[PDB]
Amino acid sequence: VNGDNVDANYSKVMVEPRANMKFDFPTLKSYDEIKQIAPELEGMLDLE
Amino acid sequence: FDVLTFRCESTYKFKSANVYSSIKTTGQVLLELPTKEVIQVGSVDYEAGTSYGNPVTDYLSRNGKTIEESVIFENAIPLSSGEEL
Repeated sequence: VNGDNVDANYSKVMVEPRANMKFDFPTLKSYDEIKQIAPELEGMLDLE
Repeated sequence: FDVLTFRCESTYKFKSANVYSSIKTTGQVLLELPTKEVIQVGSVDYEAGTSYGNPVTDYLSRNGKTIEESVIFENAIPLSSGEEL
């Protein structure tokens, strides 16, 4: 009845997934939350 | 019911090249009766709109061909071929 042209639109076309290769440097947390991970250890080690 | 031999009749209305604006089918119903002693039968009914085919006729055909008293012979031979035809 409805033909082969209308019933084809009933099905959806999916997304063909592909890779998303990033380099992803370690995720830097915010300073406010990283001052919570460690207590007041600020300015106390020699960075050199 | 195990089989049909409908003698049907339909009515098409085109709105474009192939699609039908409407379908009308009334036909008749057929099947075998008791001891090869057949009597009267009944009919059918159908309407449609903006259709690409007739369900009734396509169904009857799809299950099989009609009462076909014509099976084609295997190979061809001439009948009166030549210049005397």
